[PDB]
Amino acid sequence: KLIANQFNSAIGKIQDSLFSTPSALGKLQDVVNHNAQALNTLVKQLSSKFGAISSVLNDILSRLDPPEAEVQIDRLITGRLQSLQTYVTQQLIRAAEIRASANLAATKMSECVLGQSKRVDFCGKGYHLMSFPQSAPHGVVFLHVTYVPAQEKNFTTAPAICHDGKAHFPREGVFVSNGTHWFLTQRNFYEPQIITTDNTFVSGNCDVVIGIVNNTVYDPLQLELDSFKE
Amino acid sequence: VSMTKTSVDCTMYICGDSTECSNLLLQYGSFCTQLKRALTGIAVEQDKNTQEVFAQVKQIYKTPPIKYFGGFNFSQILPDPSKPSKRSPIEDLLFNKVTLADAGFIKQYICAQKFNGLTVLPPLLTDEMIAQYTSALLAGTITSGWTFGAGPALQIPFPMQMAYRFNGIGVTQNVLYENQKLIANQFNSAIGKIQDSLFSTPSALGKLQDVVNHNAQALNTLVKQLSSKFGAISSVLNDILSRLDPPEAEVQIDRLITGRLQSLQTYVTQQLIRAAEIRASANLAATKMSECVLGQSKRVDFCGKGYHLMSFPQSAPHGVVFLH
Amino acid sequence: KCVNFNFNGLTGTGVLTKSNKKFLPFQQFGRDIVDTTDAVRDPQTLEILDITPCSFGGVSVITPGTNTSNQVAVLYQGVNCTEVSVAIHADQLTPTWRVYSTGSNVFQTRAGCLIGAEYVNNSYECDIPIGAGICASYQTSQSIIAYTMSLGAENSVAYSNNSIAIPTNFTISVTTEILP
Ligand SMILES: *[C@@H]1O[C@H](CO)[C@@H](O[C@@H]2O[C@H](CO)[C@@H](O[C@@H]3O[C@H](CO)[C@@H](O)[C@H](O)[C@@H]3O)[C@H](O)[C@H]2NC(C)=O)[C@H](O)[C@H]1NC(C)=O
Ligand SMILES: *[C@@H]1O[C@H](CO)[C@@H](O[C@@H]2O[C@H](CO)[C@@H](O[C@@H]3O[C@H](CO)[C@@H](O)[C@H](O)[C@@H]3O)[C@H](O)[C@H]2NC(C)=O)[C@H](O)[C@H]1NC(C)=O
Ligand SMILES: *[C@@H]1O[C@H](CO)[C@@H](O[C@@H]2O[C@H](CO)[C@@H](O[C@@H]3O[C@H](CO)[C@@H](O)[C@H](O)[C@@H]3O)[C@H](O)[C@H]2NC(C)=O)[C@H](O)[C@H]1NC(C)=O
Ligand SMILES: *[C@@H]1O[C@H](CO)[C@@H](O[C@@H]2O[C@H](CO)[C@@H](O[C@@H]3O[C@H](CO)[C@@H](O)[C@H](O)[C@@H]3O)[C@H](O)[C@H]2NC(C)=O)[C@H](O)[C@H]1NC(C)=O
Ligand SMILES: *[C@@H]1O[C@H](CO)[C@@H](O[C@@H]2O[C@H](CO)[C@@H](O)[C@H](O)[C@H]2NC(C)=O)[C@H](O)[C@H]1NC(C)=O
Ligand SMILES: *[C@@H]1O[C@H](CO)[C@@H](O)[C@H](O)[C@H]1NC(C)=O
Ligand SMILES: *[C@@H]1O[C@H](CO)[C@@H](O)[C@H](O)[C@H]1NC(C)=O
Ligand SMILES: *[C@@H]1O[C@H](CO)[C@@H](O)[C@H](O)[C@H]1NC(C)=O
Ligand SMILES: *[C@@H]1O[C@H](CO)[C@@H](O)[C@H](O)[C@H]1NC(C)=O
Repeated sequence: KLIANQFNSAIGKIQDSLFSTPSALGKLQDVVNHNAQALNTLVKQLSSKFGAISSVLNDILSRLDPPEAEVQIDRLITGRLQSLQTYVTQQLIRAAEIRASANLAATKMSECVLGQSKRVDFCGKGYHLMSFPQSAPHGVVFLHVTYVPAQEKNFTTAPAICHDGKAHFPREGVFVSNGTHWFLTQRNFYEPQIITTDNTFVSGNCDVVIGIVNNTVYDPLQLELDSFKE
Repeated sequence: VSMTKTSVDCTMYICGDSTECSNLLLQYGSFCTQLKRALTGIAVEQDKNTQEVFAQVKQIYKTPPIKYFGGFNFSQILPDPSKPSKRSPIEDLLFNKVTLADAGFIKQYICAQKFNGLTVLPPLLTDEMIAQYTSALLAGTITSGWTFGAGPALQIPFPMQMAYRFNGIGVTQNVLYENQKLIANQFNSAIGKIQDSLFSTPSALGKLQDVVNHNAQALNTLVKQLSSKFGAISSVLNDILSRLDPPEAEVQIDRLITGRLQSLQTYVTQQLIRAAEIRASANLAATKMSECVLGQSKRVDFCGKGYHLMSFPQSAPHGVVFLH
Repeated sequence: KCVNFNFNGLTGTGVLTKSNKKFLPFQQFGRDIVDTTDAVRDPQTLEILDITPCSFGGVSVITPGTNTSNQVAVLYQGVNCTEVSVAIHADQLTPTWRVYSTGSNVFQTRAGCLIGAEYVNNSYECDIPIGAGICASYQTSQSIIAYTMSLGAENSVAYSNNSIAIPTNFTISVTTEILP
């Protein structure tokens, strides 16, 4: 119930964050603005003279004899052709940038939406749980749902527990102490458990391991047998 | 990670201290404005790239005053407090090895340093700030493993961090604990070997020297182009105005304007292409920083040959060096 | 001084200084690696003079935004504030507009000379970037200030040989990534 409530709260906050902030979608608005600016610049270049007496071809043809009119027109042709060639080159560079972004978006969709990525900070901040796509003009928006640890407490730890001269290591977890008793807990969420022969494995004697501490590992089978046989 | 930032004033380059040439240049429209926007966009992109690669940590982490990490010696990785700028020995070596640029920043001040209207801009982050980000990343990794990357930093003894990294690759914890001294000795030896390899190999940093050399070549070529006539009687505008009456000066000046404008468009085009290549490299560096410094990557050969355990970033001029 | 010179038939604008170049009796003029004239022999007295171009650079305007305040700061990129101050007193700068340039509002940055902003020692997160670690912002009577930007808050880790921090709770977070 807590997780469902936190998820719903986070989604509502996302909607409010996008609505409230005018710059939230700047990445896509910049693409739109650059394409509009490129076309407006390309059109405005037609007004320039490029050294000609006039930017209007009909004025050149009406004012000069064919020879000079052809020279002035060729000059305007050079100017307009250079402007278009520049436009196309800039569009090729922008298209390459967009291609790289689109390839990243497709990778993000495959790794984050169609699976649970292990990659750090690839699918948002925190430990990745899941993601959801949303469409947008000229692009895609990903909502990355992650697990973020909170409210940590520090405990005393040890690499191993020594019982009858044997070194016990966690199978899946870390040994922690609250100051009086040693427990095994999972690393990403405090949940103390009794240290038993099912939770740990044994390798070697209690000498080589640096920082090994003395404690009792509770074997369940022996405890039952001492009741069974009496 | 980043490229030298430049800003070129179109009018001074093409028509320096020439009113008549500037008036003629005005007849070509927005071209000067488009080049100014292109170079500004490149400069902003280079600062974005540096921030994305290095400014990945919200807080500045510090190591404890007692630098005992289970026998693992990080003295060659962590900041050396006795030197100005607080760089680590390896970062200091990298700085001494590849800083062959003509300063690379304004510094409140080619023999002429391309003062033909070409201005090099300083990075937004100083070398000290980049070193500080690297130090924060190192302190976080050393003292908290990957918990630092995902959320708040959680302290863990270093040999237990190694034990969990061993479980990550697929080796049990007892292998590390039984061989902890051997592992620490091999780590310290490898770090010493890296310092010796970088010191003794001039070509080790070739990627960054090549980036610097390409930007120096582009600026040298752009300045060199001013000496060409492009069909004009003289490459110097003052000689054209002092020698010819306006009606002929306009022709000779127009020829020079065409040549210089073509030179600037060629320069800007190559800088845009190089900017795209550098942005791709910076994106890869940021990805590696997230995947391998803030976590333990499982991608084969992504961060070194062998089974990945961890990585440590080091700052370098215009780039990042990872020790995997 | 920055002057317009004409030595025989070579004209230009620049600063003439006493040279330290070992000209032979043969050479009359000097050029650098990019074929720009940088030294001349004075037709009279045969003094060798070096030519330094007159200082120039870009101009940046730092604006809090006109919906907040109309005060702006001006960065003179590429030059030492001593030369800008001298040019102001001599009325030599190409732009004809001026900034108040009162005491304490002229600050030397690596990027250039910043006029119209008060530098403070307290560090803040970067707002309007200037360069080389220096950013500007509009803060309190509000005025434009300059500062060395903060990178983040400090957080020492309580590292020890046998201390581990274990989360006891968690947050489910949703973040937004926007890609073209
Ligand atoms: C460290 O953790 C252990 C176990 O979680 C703590 O010991 C436990 O403390 C609780 C305190 O409420 C004990 O509960 C009490 O047990 C007695 C009978 O033993 C009962 O009469 C009381 O009404 C209450 O239920 C619990 O038994 C005890 N368990 C053991 C094995 O000692 C310990 O106090 C913790 N220490 C610190 C410093 O946090
Ligand atoms: C961590 O590693 C560094 C080196 O990577 C250790 O510092 C090094 O300590 C040795 C100790 O002998 C220094 O040796 C010196 O050699 C010169 C002759 O070459 C001699 O004149 C000196 O009296 C000294 O014997 C070595 O220079 C020094 N290196 C550096 C860069 O400081 C450091 O002690 C190691 N930390 C631990 C805790 O072991
Ligand atoms: C696994 O490989 C490591 C090396 O990668 C072995 O450790 C190495 O063991 C040799 C001895 O077999 C050591 O050589 C000795 O070094 C001492 C140094 O004082 C020297 O006095 C001796 O004469 C001899 O040269 C070597 O230093 C040591 N290397 C390290 C880094 O500790 C290890 O024994 C191998 N284990 C197995 C089970 O094969
Ligand atoms: C772990 O953290 C979560 C929060 O992220 C804790 O749940 C939160 O507990 C507080 C009470 O300590 C709740 O505040 C209360 O909300 C009710 C709503 O009607 C209000 O009437 C109360 O006056 C008070 O404000 C909070 O709502 C609740 N959050 C959620 C999402 O349920 C949780 O208890 C923590 N668990 C541990 C073991 O620390
Ligand atoms: C764990 O218990 C063992 C005993 O089972 C301790 O070993 C003894 O250590 C003392 C010194 O501390 C020696 O004088 C004894 O001779 C040792 N006896 C044996 C049988 O080894 C061991 O020191 C304990 N460890 C800790 C950390 O308390
Ligand atoms: C960690 O250790 C003890 C509590 O066990 C305390 O002195 C210290 O302040 C704790 N620090 C943090 C950050 O929990
Ligand atoms: C800037 O001018 C001051 C004026 O005294 C001088 O001391 C300083 O060295 C100059 N810096 C540079 C880089 O020219
Ligand atoms: C003549 O030439 C010499 C050397 O060039 C110079 O010192 C002297 O002043 C000149 N006399 C004039 C210009 O009357
Ligand atoms: C960790 O153990 C070493 C053993 O030499 C000791 O010097 C160091 O002080 C210990 N760390 C702490 C925080 O006590």
